[PDB]
Formats: sequence, C-alpha cells, structure tokens
Amino acid sequence: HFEPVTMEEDEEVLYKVRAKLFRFDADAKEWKERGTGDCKFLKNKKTNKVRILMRRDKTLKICANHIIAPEYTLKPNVGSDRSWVYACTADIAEGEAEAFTFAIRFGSKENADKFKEEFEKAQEINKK
Amino acid sequence: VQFKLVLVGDGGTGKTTFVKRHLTGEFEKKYVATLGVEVHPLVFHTNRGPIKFNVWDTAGQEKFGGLRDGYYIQAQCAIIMFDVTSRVTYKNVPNWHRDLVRVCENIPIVLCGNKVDIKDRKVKAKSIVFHRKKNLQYYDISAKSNYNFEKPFLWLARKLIGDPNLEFVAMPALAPPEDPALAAQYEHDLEVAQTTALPDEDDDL
Amino acid sequence: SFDMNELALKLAGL
Amino acid sequence: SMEGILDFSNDLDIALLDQVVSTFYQGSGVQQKQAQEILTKFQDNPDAWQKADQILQFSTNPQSKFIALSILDKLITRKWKLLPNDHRIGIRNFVVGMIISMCQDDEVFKTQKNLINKSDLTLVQILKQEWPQNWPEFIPELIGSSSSSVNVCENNMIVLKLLSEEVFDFSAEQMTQAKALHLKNSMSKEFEQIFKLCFQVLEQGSSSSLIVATLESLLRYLHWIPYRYIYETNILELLSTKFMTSPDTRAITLKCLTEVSNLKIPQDNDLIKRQTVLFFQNTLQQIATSVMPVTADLKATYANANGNDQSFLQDLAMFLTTYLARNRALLESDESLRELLLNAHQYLIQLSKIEERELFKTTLDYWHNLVADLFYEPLKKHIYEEICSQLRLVIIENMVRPTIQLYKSEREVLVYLTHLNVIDTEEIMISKLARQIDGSEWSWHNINTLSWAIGSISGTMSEDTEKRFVVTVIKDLLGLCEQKRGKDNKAVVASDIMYVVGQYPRFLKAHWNFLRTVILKLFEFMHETHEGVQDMACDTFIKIVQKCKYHFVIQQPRESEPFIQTIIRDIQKTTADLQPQQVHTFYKACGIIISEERSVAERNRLLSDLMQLPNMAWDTIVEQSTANPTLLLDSETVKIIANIIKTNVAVCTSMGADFYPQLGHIYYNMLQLYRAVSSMISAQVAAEGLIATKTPKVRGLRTIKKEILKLVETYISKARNLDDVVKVLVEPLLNAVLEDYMNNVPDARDAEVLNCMTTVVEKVGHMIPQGVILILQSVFECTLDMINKDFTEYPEHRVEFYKLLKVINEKSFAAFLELPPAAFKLFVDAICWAFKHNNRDVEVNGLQIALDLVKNIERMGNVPFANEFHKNYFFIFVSETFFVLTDSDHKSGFSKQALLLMKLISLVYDNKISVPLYQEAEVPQGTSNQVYLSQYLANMLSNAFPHLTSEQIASFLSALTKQCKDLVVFKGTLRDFLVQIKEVGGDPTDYLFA
Ligand SMILES: Nc1nc2c(ncn2[C@@H]2O[C@H](COP(=O)(O)OP(=O)(O)NP(=O)(O)O)[C@@H](O)[C@H]2O)c(=O)[nH]1
Ligand SMILES: [Mg+2]
Repeated sequence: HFEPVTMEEDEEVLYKVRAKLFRFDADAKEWKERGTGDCKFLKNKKTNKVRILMRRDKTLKICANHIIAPEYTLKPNVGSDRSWVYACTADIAEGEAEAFTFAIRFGSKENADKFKEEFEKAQEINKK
Repeated sequence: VQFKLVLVGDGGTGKTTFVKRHLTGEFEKKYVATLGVEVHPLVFHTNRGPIKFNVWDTAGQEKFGGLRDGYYIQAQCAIIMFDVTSRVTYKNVPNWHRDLVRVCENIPIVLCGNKVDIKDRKVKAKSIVFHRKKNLQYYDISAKSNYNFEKPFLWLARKLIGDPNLEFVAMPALAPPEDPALAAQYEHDLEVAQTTALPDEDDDL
Repeated sequence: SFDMNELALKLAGL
Repeated sequence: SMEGILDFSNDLDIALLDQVVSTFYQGSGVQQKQAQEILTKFQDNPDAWQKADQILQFSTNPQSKFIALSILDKLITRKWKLLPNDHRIGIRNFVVGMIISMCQDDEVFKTQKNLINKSDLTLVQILKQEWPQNWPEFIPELIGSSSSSVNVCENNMIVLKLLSEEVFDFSAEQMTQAKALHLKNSMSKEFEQIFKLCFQVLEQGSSSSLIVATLESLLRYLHWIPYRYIYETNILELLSTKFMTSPDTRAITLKCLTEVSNLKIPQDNDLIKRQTVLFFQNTLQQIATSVMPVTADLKATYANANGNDQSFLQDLAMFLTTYLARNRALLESDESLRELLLNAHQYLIQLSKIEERELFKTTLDYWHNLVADLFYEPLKKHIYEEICSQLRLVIIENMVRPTIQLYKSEREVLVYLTHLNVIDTEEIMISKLARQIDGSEWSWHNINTLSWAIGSISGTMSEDTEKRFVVTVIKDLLGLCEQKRGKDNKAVVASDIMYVVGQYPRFLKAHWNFLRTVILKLFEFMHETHEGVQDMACDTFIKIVQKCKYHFVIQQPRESEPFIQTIIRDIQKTTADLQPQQVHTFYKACGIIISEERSVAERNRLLSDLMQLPNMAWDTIVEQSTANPTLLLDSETVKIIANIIKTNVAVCTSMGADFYPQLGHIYYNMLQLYRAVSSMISAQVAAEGLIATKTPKVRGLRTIKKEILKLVETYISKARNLDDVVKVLVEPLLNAVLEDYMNNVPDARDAEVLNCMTTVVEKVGHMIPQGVILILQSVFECTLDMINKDFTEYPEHRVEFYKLLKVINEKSFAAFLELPPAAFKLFVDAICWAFKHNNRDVEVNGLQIALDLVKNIERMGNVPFANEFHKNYFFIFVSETFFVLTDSDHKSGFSKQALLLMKLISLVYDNKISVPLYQEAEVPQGTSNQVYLSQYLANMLSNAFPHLTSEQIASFLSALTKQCKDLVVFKGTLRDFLVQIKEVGGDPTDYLFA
C-alpha cells in the first residue's frame, strides 16, 4: 500500500439572457447604467420562488437581486423597442432592500419579447 | 485588509470616469474636473477573501492640482492614466511617474492607456514602451466599453496579496425579500422614467 | 453540415 | 472648527494643523473631505510659506512638514527672485540645517525617508536658483561632509541624483534653454570631483544602503557623462562582478550596465571593444553562478512571482536585448566568445517563454532585429541555427489572433525564420499538427494558434513547396475534422481549414477546381445556424475574392461561363439565411469581382443582375410608398428600405466609379424618398416634441436619410466622371438636402449632411462656385449657432462643420469673398472659436483654416479686400493665437499655433501688408507696421502678463520677430517665454540664446 499525495446552488436557472441594466436617477432625470452581464431567472427548489439575479462581467459583482413580484409591470421606454422599464420596491444588490426604477435592455427586440414572456411566466410561479 | 491606491494622470484622461465605473457601474459622459482629490473605497471579492482599495482619484489639471504629490504619501500602489487619443497625455507620463516614485519609492504601478474604444487612435501601440524600464504593468483599457477595465485592479491585487493565482470570484447572492400610500408616488417616477430615453441606443447592448 | 469530403476529393487529384 | 488654521491674523496652532493633516491622511468620509479642502486652502495661501519655518521646526507630524516643504517648493519655483535677499538666505540656511539634523538622528534618518527625500528635492530647487553663481562651494563642501557621516554621505548621493535629474532629464520643459545649458555646464565642470566620491564609495564599501544610493545616482550620470569615466576607470569591473553578486545591488547595477550599453563609444578602438566584451562576459557569469543557470525554467520562476524575480527577469531581458542589439558582432568572430554569445541568447529564448505580453513584445522586438540581420548579413545565420530553431517553436506556440499589432510583429519574425530555414519551419508545423491529431496537445486554443501560425508564413516559400506544404496541411486538417464528434469541435476545425486556404491565394489561383469547391462549401456554411459559422463563411468569401477576383470574372477552362454569373444566378438562395449585414458583405464581394470586368457592356450587365433583388424590392416600395406615404410609418418598410440602400452602399464601396449606372437607376426616386422621409421626421417632432428624435420610428427614418447621404458620398468620392457629377447629381442633391437641413430644428439636423457636402466640395467644388455659395448660405450660420455656446453640444456637427469650412477655404475661397461683411466676420469668429477647443478634431482644423486663410488673403495682393482684412482681423488673429499659446490649456496645438504666429509676424517684416495696421491718429505717420507691431505686442503682453519686466517683453519680441524665418528656433523662443511667465524675475538675456 502507498499513501497518495455563491449561494446559488439551491436554485434552478429558468431563463438566461445578456442585458444592460439601468437605474433612474430621479433627482437628475437621467438614466445610469448599473451593470452589464448575464441576467438569470433563478427558481428556489425549496420555495419555488423565482428571482432575478444579474452580475457584471469580469468583476461578477451583483447589480440586481430581487423577487419577480407579481405586482410589477414591464413598460416600454420611449426611445427603445428592445427594453423594459419597471419599478422595483426591494432590490438587495447593494445592501439594504432599496426601491429602484429599473430599465433593462437587450441585444434585440426578440430577446426583449422573450424576456417579457419569461418574466410573466415567472410571476405566475410566484403567485402560487 | 485595505490598500491605498493613488490614481494620477493628465486632465481628461478618464481617471474619475474609470473609478466611477467600478463603484456604481455607470458611465459618466460629462467632464467635471476633479478638485484636488477624491477618496473612494473600492472592494473586490477574491478567492483569497475580500480586498479593499482606498482609491485616491487625484486631479490632472494643474490649476486644480491641490496638494499634488502630497496625495502620494504612504500609497501602496498606483495607476498612471493617459489617453491614447491624445499624444500629450502620454508625453507627460514620465512626469507623473517622476513625481510619484520620488514619494513612493517601491510600489506596484499600472500604466493605463484609456479610451481605446475611439477609432482615431493617436498613441500607437508600438510607441508605448515607457513601462519597460520602469517595471510598470501596462494595459490598454476603456472605461466606456469596459475593455480590460478589471485588469489593473486584478494585477495590483495579486501583487499586494502576494498570490499570483488570486482571482475575482462571485460575491454571495442572498435571497431577496418580498404600501398604497406610495402607489401614486412610484407611479409618478415611473412615468417620468418611461419618457426619458435610454442613453446610447445605438450600442450593441 | 460539416463535411469537407469534396475538398479532400479535389485536393487528392490536382 | 478645523478651519482655524486658515486665520493668519492669529498665530498658527501647530497642534491644530497636525490634527487637520491626520484627519486627511488617516481619517475617512466627510471629515476627511473637509480636512482636504482646508489643507488645500492653507497651502494655496500666498503667505503660507512664511509659516513654513514654524511647521518644520515645531511640528511632530511628518506629513505636515512634507506639506510645508511643498508650500516652500511653490515659493522657490515661482517667486524666489521676488523675495528680499535676506529671506532667500534664511530659507536656504533653514533647509540645509534641517537636512543635516535629520541625517544625524539615526532614528529619523531611518523612519522618515519621505520627509528627507522631500527636503532634498527642496534643496535642489534652491540649487537650480542659486547654484553655482551664488553657492560655488556647494559641491566641495558636499564632498567634505560625506566623509564625516555615512548617513550624510548616503543622503548626499540622493541630492546629487535629484540634481542630475532636474538638470539633464527634466530640464527641457521646466527651464529656459539658456538656464538649462548653464546648469548642464556647471555640473559638467565639477563632475570630476563627484565621480571620485562615487567611485571611492563603491570600491571601499560597505553599507548597502550607501552603495545602493550611490549606484542609483550613477544610473542618472550615465545619461550624460563622457564615456571616459566608465572605460578609463575600473568601474565596469565593479558593476559586472562585485555588485551583481549581492541582490540588494543587483537590480540597480543591471540598469546601470543597460545604460552603459548605450554610451557614446568610439567603435574603432580595440581596447574599448575588449572592455565591452568583458563586462558582458562577467555579468553573464555572475547570473549563471549567483542567480540561475541557462537551463532554468524562467517561465515558472516569473509565474511564481517571488520577491523581485519578475522585475529582475524584466531588467535582464532589457539588458541582454540592449547590449546584443548593439554589440553582438563583437562576439560572433572570436571562437572563444561563441559560448558567451549563444548562452546570452539562450537566456533570451528562456525569457521569451514567459507568459507576460509586454515582456514578450520586448524580446520579440529583439528577435526581429536578429533574424532580419541574419537574413541580409552574410555568414551569420549558421551561428544561430539552434537558437533560431527554438525560436520557431516559441513564436508558433505563442501566435496571437490576427492584438493585430503583436500578430504583425510575430508574422514578420516568423517569415524571416522561414527564409532562414524553410525545412525546419515545415517540420515543426507538421509535427505540431500531428500532435493535434493524436490528441496529445489537442485544444480549441491550440488548434487555432497553429492555424494562425501556418497561415502567417504565406507567400514566403516556393510555389511548389508551398503547394506541397499546403496540401499536406489541409489534407491533415481535413482528417482532424472527421475525427471529432459534435458540432462544437467540428466547427472549430472547419473554420481553421477555411482560414488557412484563405491565407494561400497563390495556391487557390493555380488550382481553379479546388478554389471553386472551396467557395461552394462556403455557401453551404452560409446556411449553418451554428454561432460564428455564417460570419466566418462571409469573411472568408470576401477575403478570397479580394485576392482571386480575376479567376471569378474570366471564363475558366472546363466552364461554360465566368463563375461570377453562377454566383448571381443563385444569390437569393445562397444568402437566404444570412443577416442583413452578412448579405451586404456578399454583395460587396460580388462588386469586387464585377469591377474587374473591363468590358463596359458586360460589367453593367453583371451589375444589373446582381442588383436585381434590391431593385425589384426598391421599385415595389417606391410605387406603393408614394401612394400613400402612410407606408413609411410601418417599421418593416423602413427596415426594408434601409437595407436596400445599405446594399447599394456595399456594392458602391467596391465598385466606385463603375457604380454609376446602378446609381442612375435609383437616384431621382431616392432623393424623392429623402424628401418624403424628411417631412415625416418634421411631422413627428411637431406632433410629439423633440423626444420624437429618440423614438425607434424616427431613428429608423433618419437611418434612411443617412444611408442615402452615405451612398452619394461614397460614389462622388470615387467618381472618375466629374462632368456627370456636376451636371446630373449635384443640383438635385443640393435641392433635396440643404433647405431641409437649414429649416429643421437643431436636434433634427443630420451632421452627415455636412460631411456629404464636404465630399462634394472636395471633388467638384472648383466647378460649382454657385453651389458652394448655396451650401454656405444654408449650413454656415445655423450650424455655427448650434456650436458657439459651449464646447460640448452637437459634437458630430462641430467636427464636420470645420471640415466643411476647411475644404471650402481650400477649393472655393471665392465663396467667402461673396459673404456679406457681417457673415465674413462670423467666419473669422468661427475660426478663432475653433482654436479654443481642446477637441483635437476641431482645434487642428481651426488652426489650419486660419493658416490657409492668411495664405488666401496674401495671394490676392494689394487689393481692397486684402487690405481691409488686415485692418480688421490681423491683430485679432495675432492676439487670439497668442492667447491659446500661453494659457496652458492648448499645449497639444503648440506647433500649429507657432506656425500660424510665425506666418503672421513674417507678413509684417516682409512688408506684405501694404496698408498701415494702425489708426492715423494713434501713431505718427510714416511709421512702419514693424514698429507698430512691436508696440502692440509689447502693450498686449504687458497687460496680459504684468509680472514680466519691460525688458523681458522687449527682448522676447525682439528675438521672436527676428527669428520668424526659422521655425525650430522660433518655437524655442516661445518655449522659453512659456517658462518665464510661470515665474518672476526671468532673465531677459535668455532670449539671446540663438
Ligand atoms: N470615449 C471615451 N471617453 C471616456 C472614457 N473614459 C472617460 N471618458 C470621458 O473623458 C472625459 C473626462 O473624464 P474624467 O474621468 O473626468 O477624466 P479625469 O482624468 O478624471 N479629469 P481630471 O484630472 O480633471 O479629474 C469625460 O467626458 C469622459 O466621459 C473612455 O474610456 N472612452
Ligand atoms: Mg476627475
């Protein structure tokens, strides 16, 4: 005989899409980027709750972390056919649950419509 | 576990914009000149635990120079920034480096050529050699397109910690949580936001 | 799909 | 409460200062920010220097003392000569005494290096002012005080280092030519004594800190000292042996020897050649015995990054490459020096394996220097056979994607290495290819790297061996593709096969049948939805066409027709699955082929058949969009139209002048479409506001306009028949775009209009004087008003605006003569406004327009318009040019500013301005413009820089004006002026330097 020498595991990926996230600075009436990377819909296996978790490329810093609440509503932006605007009341990407007016943009209108489709499917999952 | 980082370079080279990108993720289009210096804590998550950079974003304009080399005292690392669309900013690199190493005699230093996202590049890659004899790490970067934007901090992290295998890792994602008196409040902010056009709509993303 | 057989053919002659 | 230190009426509380300083450096958040704003206000106080003696004496905080010296530094640099003479001696005595006491306290000398270095630099600033004219015994006394104390001796080496830097390395920008030469000669005259001290310290030891500080100063000396101090002494022996053994001194010694390899050396003396060989021989010996043997894995050492290993390996690379690039010939003849030569290069081979891009670029530059010499120089390449063989593998294995800069450098060296030994290069590449097939080195990255390398040595071999090699490479690559399962692996290998063939056009041209099969296979890949394959197919198609176009246009043997016809017959089927951009590349590649057909009847027939699909789509849209215009509201129609135009742009880009027939097919309806689209954009902005310009519907509409403009610009820029351009294209074009631009609100004006017109004026502007006038009338005033409120808004319009004025000023200056005086006054305002930009694109054009305008006026001779121009605008251009020259915010434009200013001054001193430039009352009659010009400038500079003496201003202007025929000297005088205005009491005699 010879002797020899992230807290995302409990979840399932429902949807994944590349996107650029914006937050609305109301006091400046100006959109500000928050991050660019993969946006994922993560379903908890122990609660069946679906959330959005988005990380920036390279640094992998969280730029979005909130439940896809059934009360939220995706609105079009005046200057884009590949984006959605919606109010978020509890995002913990940067500490305490803060309220945000978010805008998320995609590579194509196809990706945006598909995002809207998955986003709504996820809402009905959280409804139960 | 925090390290002082001094960031120097000519005015308009994108020092402040670069740091802002790492802080909030936003891209500032406007050029508001820094007055003296701005200190910003910047934390990265690595496999060797978190590392904190106390970034001293100094002013590149002489009339806003402030304490100048007084900002360099007891810095443990540095970034020298210039603008590849502006030859003069690269011409002044030896001057920034000079004032820097006279105070900080032995520190890891990154030389960054910013704004490589702009087509009409003026400082050609073949011309950038100053870093060789001065033992500076060099990176082409772009605060706008995030090209190599993480490299300067990753390199400095590896040097400061003494681990060449150090890597940036994903921070833990906690489970997120779940009134009528603010129904009309958020509806006001929402409508103003829809009518405000998203910036850079010609961008790939 | 990916089938370079015709290239192998025309090259094996020449 | 921290703001107490800002009250100078009361005594300065040092304890309060130390708190504010601590709160800034060690504090955080709001308090830190508040302390920062207070310290800046304190330092910037013009009387703060007075309280510097208190801080440096009473404070216990080293940061406070540092800031005090910074306040003093500003005082010495800018206002020294303004002081009473007493204060000058006081500060000097105080700074000297301070440094002495810090050196005597071993505790302080040990733990306050930053404060002592700051003090030393402060001393050097005094020296630059006072030495040697008011301090002749500084160097003798410095050498004297060295023997007394090791700490003082060590610190003296730091002072001498800083001095040498300020005088020889950083003087060019910071002092006048005269002052620089003075200090250089002063150091040069007393260096004999300085070197003696330095050499004694090095030879006698023994404090490492003292030795290292001495070697650090020696490094600066080697930048300027005569070679005799290095070769006629024993100092090379010390560096290359004694100081290479100790790691403390090894780093700096190596940098010294690197600079010694750059000294000014007589290359006919055999003794010096021996010395140059010797210290290299000694250095490589110490490295082999003290650091690592030549076999050591430097790649692994570098990656481990222990201590200063990385810096050392970087410095070793710099030393070896520097020395060998200059002196390797010294080692090539002597048989006893052969081992040294090859060992030196073997270290470089090992160094080149390190994973570190910038280090690799450094070694690769050297390798290029070597293989290039072996390629031309007789009887040399056989010496380096084993080195070159290793290098082939190193470069092949580290080949990057075609940074493209690094690829070009890698290709270049590898092409040389292929010539030096073709058989060895082939063997290595096929060998590597075999290891890809047996899976021992199989990898997506590794197969790509090898394919890039094989493709880079194209057109270097014999046509015959090239063929034999390519066949071998492809045949083996073909087999590799079968071996792999899954489309992931298969896609990678298949792409590499298309890459290699696209790199060997000489081979494809010689074997039509194979080339034809290649292209048909690319068309199959245009249907593969696998990521990247479609792009890869299109890129390769056009790449092959660019190089083999002649074989697509001619009727090849065993063919009934030219292959271009076959491609067009199925162009719908081939491009059916491609994205719009990919379709445009396909059409552009067809345009490349068609343009080779020199039969006009045939070329135009091929062009018609190629454009059949977009022309039918076009005809259908124009017919249904004109009845009714509601169709354009549909996003689909807008996208379809934009794609049609883009296809015309793509074909026009490769066909140029030959595109004209196709342009004529659509031209008149296209301009009508431009009008229709324009009306809708205006209608939308009226009905929705300016926000409309952000909406997809309007951005879609504007895209049509921009592509139309791009198409016209593309053709006109390449047109050979300018008669048709003028008589057929221009008038309808101007009628369609100019009024629309003028009468739109600012946020709806397309900057592409300006760019298009720039192209029109460029090619045919000399033929349409009425047209150019119409262009100015429509875009000049309304565009200027967009951009003359800030330097920020409407950046595109700003850049194109001055490009347009530039070409108009060159090609049709008469258009500006027709301007009403008020409009011409705006033109002048616009040019100066361009000076004040930091924007390079705007500043340069502004300065060029000004220069060309002056030349335009000059060529008019003694005529009323030219004379009035000078009376109105000469001194405006002189003062405005001077302003940006001196305000320290436009340093990137110094040269052109200097040129413009030199031109303006020469006009007067060559008497090219016939009329007097002064009011008949303000100066006596008969006075020359030359005299009046001196007076104007003297008065101008006196009020703009009141701290300058009248003698300074007078000498400067006297020198400037007399040197207005010598640009390099003129610029010298301007640089000296820019230095003198930063300080008080500059020397007027400095301007007599030239
Ligand atoms: N196109 C492009 N612009 C950039 C980039 N980085 C910064 N900029 C722009 O450059 C300008 C100056 O940015 P800034 O951060 O203020 O430079 P700075 O070095 O901090 N200036 P100062 O020394 O006066 O504080 C801004 O308009 C910014 O948008 C870049 O990577 N690409
Ligand atoms: Mg700034």
